[PDB]
Amino acid sequence: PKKRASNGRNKKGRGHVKPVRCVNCSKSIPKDKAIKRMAIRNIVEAAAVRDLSEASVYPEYALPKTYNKLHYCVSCAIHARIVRVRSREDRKNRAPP
Amino acid sequence: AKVHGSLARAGKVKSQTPKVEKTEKPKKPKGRAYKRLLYTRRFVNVTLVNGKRRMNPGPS
Amino acid sequence: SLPATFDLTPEDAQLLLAANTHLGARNVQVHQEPYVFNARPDGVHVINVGKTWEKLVLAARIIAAIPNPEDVVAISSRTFGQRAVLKFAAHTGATPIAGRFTPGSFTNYITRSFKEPRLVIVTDPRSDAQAIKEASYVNIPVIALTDLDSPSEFVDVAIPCNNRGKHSIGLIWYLLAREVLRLRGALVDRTQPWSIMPDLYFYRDP
Amino acid sequence: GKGKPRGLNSARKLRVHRRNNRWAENNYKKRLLGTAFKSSPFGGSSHAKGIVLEKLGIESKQPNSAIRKCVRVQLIKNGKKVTAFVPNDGCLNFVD
Amino acid sequence: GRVRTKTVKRASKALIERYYPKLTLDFQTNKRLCDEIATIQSKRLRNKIAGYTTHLMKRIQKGPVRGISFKLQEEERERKDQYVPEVSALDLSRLNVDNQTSDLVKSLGLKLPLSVINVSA
Amino acid sequence: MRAKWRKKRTRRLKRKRRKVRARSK
Amino acid sequence: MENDKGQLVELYVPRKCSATNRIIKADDHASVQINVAKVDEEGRAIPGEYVTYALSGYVRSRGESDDSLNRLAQNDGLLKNVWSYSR
Amino acid sequence: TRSSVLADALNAINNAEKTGKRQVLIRPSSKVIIKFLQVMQKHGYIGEFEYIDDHRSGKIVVQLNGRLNKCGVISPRFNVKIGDIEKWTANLLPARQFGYVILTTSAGIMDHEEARRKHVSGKILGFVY
Amino acid sequence: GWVPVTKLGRLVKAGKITTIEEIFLHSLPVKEFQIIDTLLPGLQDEVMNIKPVQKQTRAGQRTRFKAVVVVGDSNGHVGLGIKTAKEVAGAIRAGIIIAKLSVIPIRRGYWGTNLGQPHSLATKTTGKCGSVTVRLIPAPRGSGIVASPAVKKLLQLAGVEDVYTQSNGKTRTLENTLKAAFVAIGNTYGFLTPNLWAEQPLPVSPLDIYSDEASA
RNA sequence: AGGGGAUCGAAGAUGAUCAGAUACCGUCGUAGUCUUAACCAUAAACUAUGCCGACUAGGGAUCGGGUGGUGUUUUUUUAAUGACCCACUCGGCACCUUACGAGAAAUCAAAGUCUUUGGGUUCUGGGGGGAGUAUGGUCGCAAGGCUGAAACUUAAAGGAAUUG
Ligand SMILES: [Mg+2]
Ligand SMILES: [Mg+2]
Ligand SMILES: [Mg+2]
Ligand SMILES: [Mg+2]
Ligand SMILES: [Mg+2]
Ligand SMILES: [Mg+2]
Ligand SMILES: [Mg+2]
Ligand SMILES: [Mg+2]
Ligand SMILES: [Mg+2]
Ligand SMILES: [Mg+2]
Ligand SMILES: [Mg+2]
Ligand SMILES: [Mg+2]
Repeated sequence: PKKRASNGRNKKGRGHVKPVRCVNCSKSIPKDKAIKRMAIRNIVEAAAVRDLSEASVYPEYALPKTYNKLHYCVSCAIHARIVRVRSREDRKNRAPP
Repeated sequence: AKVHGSLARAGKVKSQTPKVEKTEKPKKPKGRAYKRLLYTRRFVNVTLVNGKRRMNPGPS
Repeated sequence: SLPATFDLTPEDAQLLLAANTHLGARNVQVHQEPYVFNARPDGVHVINVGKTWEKLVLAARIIAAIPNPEDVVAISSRTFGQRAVLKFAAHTGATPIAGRFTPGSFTNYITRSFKEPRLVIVTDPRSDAQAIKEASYVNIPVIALTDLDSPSEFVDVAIPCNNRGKHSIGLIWYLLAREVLRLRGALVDRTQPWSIMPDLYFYRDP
Repeated sequence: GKGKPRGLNSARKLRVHRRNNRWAENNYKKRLLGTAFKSSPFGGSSHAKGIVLEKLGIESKQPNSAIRKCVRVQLIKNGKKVTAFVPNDGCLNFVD
Repeated sequence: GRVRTKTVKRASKALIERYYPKLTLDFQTNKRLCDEIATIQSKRLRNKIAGYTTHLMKRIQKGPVRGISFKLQEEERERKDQYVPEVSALDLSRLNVDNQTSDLVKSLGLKLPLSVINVSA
Repeated sequence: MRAKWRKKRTRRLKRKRRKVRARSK
Repeated sequence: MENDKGQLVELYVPRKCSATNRIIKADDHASVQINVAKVDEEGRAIPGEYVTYALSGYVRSRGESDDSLNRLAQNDGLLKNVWSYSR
Repeated sequence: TRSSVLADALNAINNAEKTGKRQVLIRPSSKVIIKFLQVMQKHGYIGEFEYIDDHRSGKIVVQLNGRLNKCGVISPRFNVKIGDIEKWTANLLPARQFGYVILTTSAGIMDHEEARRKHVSGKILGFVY
Repeated sequence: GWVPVTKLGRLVKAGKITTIEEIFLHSLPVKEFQIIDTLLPGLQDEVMNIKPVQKQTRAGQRTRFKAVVVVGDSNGHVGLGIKTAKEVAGAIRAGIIIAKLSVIPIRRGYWGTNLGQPHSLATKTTGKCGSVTVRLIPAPRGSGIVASPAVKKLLQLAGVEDVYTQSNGKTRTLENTLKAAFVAIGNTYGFLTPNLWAEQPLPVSPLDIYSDEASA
């Protein structure tokens, strides 16, 4: 039967969502069906900045940050220790871990 | 499948059964008297009421 | 009707107000609660103090009608009710159950804590939902202290109050035993203030 | 409205609707098409007479292993060929 | 493994419930009570009984342990239960009320001292 | 089997029949 | 119910919910019998005499056993305007 | 759209009786509504009911009580003959000692028994029991 | 001996409550079966069928048998109890106990012309239990129980003399065909007839009138 | 049929992989992907829920419009505005809780108001296959679409849940 109510995605009242491509395998997954994981990171690290710290003009300059938005697919997400799998009772929880 | 086979062994066991003939026995009553006879052995007779009122249990 | 002596006297109206009993819940409301009145800004409701008075005497009237004192049962699982439940039950039969409710205390006759109450009292329906449950399974009435967010489901006559209040829970328990004893005959003088202080039925952290 | 029309003057719809769906039945299909007349080697009859042509060694379906000893018969009234079983223990000897 | 079993958890718990004014926090004295105050079929159990007894008796020294109530323990709870201050905390220390309770009492028709201080958004 | 390529087998089949049929016509 | 000549039949004339006026089946365990004492001019209860109220399991399942008694009691006079007819 | 005001009215009456209420609002209160309820109240199933007169079509507020079991409409309104009254009362009544089949005749609206007392027939409107 | 532990079992042992009629009037739950066989000594047990049900395991299947048992005296009362156990003999005893504990009253009326000693049901009654619907239309005199043989016994044991029946769904898997009639034959005291409209003084429950006998 | 032909890319050439590999993977690669003009009429074209109308439980969020409020901010501290806040409302895409209700369960405020069986109306189905085949029409340039059987065959796959 229906495994779930939305049942793949957030498409409710559209029909079409103009899909996107997976970051790992380029699969043409629907955008609202995608598994968006915003990646935010420092430009270098939080541990190796010590070595770079003494080798910089402009003391404590910015330590800029790196941003990303990753679109995985169901096959790619499940395979790599991502949202992979839950219990039937816990699939209702829509809050992030 | 196949439509050929061993037709030469038709009637194997029927023609192989040893011939035992019917023993001579007294006639049973016909018509009303049979209902008289059957009523007697079933209802007013308690011959086979072993656990469940069997009619023809095997000899034991 | 009433002899006008059961009417709420001013010397008890300030106690309800000193315990903040009139303080209701947030803007969140249960439609099964018509006791709300004159909400403040910043989302504060207030319970009509007149209503909770005769709602209180009604509960005692049912309690007094039960012949055997020990057929009354009071249920406490919330933190703010363990001392209140035992103090009320010390002055009446009203046999108390506190701590763990061990579900199956009404059904399952072979359980150690088998009880057949003629009427139960629960402090908070949400925290005592299990106690409310079997009372709907073996034909038992329920008396509950209820705020404006209370689940009035499977609950007989309820007391509009502030279960959040620290003294509101205790005072309503106190006025519960006070009015039960008066009807039974322990307190012949209605005007007598029942010298036992209402501060007795409270909760202490140490 | 449960589907089907309920108007007091919709008997025409109901009768014609029933006619179209009656065809999904199997007995109503064969009866009105007259398939048994046009097919089913008899003529809609229960018995037919024919000439034995040969004997057959038909083998049993699962799960069963045996030979059934049937005969090919060509019918008299229409000339059609059928296969017929010879039921009893050893009765293939009488239908040579 | 050194996790004690039910027959050690329950026999020990049965002792403090009944031998609180009794055998102390020292093992070698406790085990010389158990061998005569209780019929234990095996020495190894008796040694483990006075073991978990000492462990629990060492807990009752600093604060109480929940799950154990010996009748001498709860006098703190049938004396603190009647603990009442003469200050009568429910009395008046000077009562404040918002404008909602101002006309609320007037609707009820009661004469109460109302030092009204407004609290609004 | 799967219905796409049993449906596809039949179309290559129907193509075959119209081809041999039209030779008689 | 009754036969041709008196002789009452149909044992177990059941009770009625005081609010919905429906009847209470034997297996209706979610139903409640409410006895409320009456006190006259003394403030002390009179044991044995009641103002009886019966509620079906239907209203208790819907959480209006409290509300129904608010109107029920007020109509008998043992409450006050706590229930208002106009809404 | 709305085809039968009686179907909408009686459905509202049942759904209030199913939920335990004592009142229901009826819109838009045709003539055959009052005649249907007037029969109903003569048998004690409903009791007091009130006509709110808006200038559009009218409204009806009914005061209910737990006596009623079901009150519906049979659509379409078949012509029933004096001999066919038996079939209707056997199919759609719980028993033959109580319940009434409301059917319109040339002599106004009446139950299946008043039709027999008057020996008149007509079209069928509904049923209450 | 019984030595009951229940408020009702104490009264019933004390003989203070004489008939089940008082039990049904105030909807009193019944917990132990001694209350039934001493207040209604005329109930006869009838085992309908025994069917095995198997659980799948690591290795093999373990087998337990279902035991439907219908009880009731032929005047006014019927009970249906279904219980499964390892052995058929044990399952029969346990299903008997549940059957007695499940006893419900019945309403018997007339098809019309109430001569006396009601022969049929008062109203049309329906009980749906899963796919199956079981309808019980009251019948005229001499019609008997027009019903399937397994259902027929359940209506014989409840004192119904004339009735009609109509079914739907699979009747031929009887565990809940007998629960569809039990609902229907128990819904007899749920339908409000015009001869019950009158308002009663709400008799006080025996637990409150006779509370002086409480064990502690 | 042109224009375009940067990307990717059914066929194919290779390199792999392999026992085989005419597959998955790697490097290329034409028709197409793009467009104008004209055909094609299909999709798991899915909410696998036809449309219209009625009544039946609570809760918050949001979009568009509106209503009221000495509410807040910015302008000219100060007006109007605009943007926010609170309460309510009409319409809409949805979500949360529970079952008095339904269902075969999964579940469902609709899949409820159905043996207590009737608001109006359209379309479709009658064991699984043979078979969307055969045949005859019809539309299309074609691919195919629409319509659509029978003879014959035979007790044998799941909607749903349970235990392993
Ligand atoms: Mg689409
Ligand atoms: Mg018509
Ligand atoms: Mg059938
Ligand atoms: Mg299609
Ligand atoms: Mg579709
Ligand atoms: Mg709709
Ligand atoms: Mg909205
Ligand atoms: Mg929208
Ligand atoms: Mg069919
Ligand atoms: Mg078919
Ligand atoms: Mg088979
Ligand atoms: Mg399955």
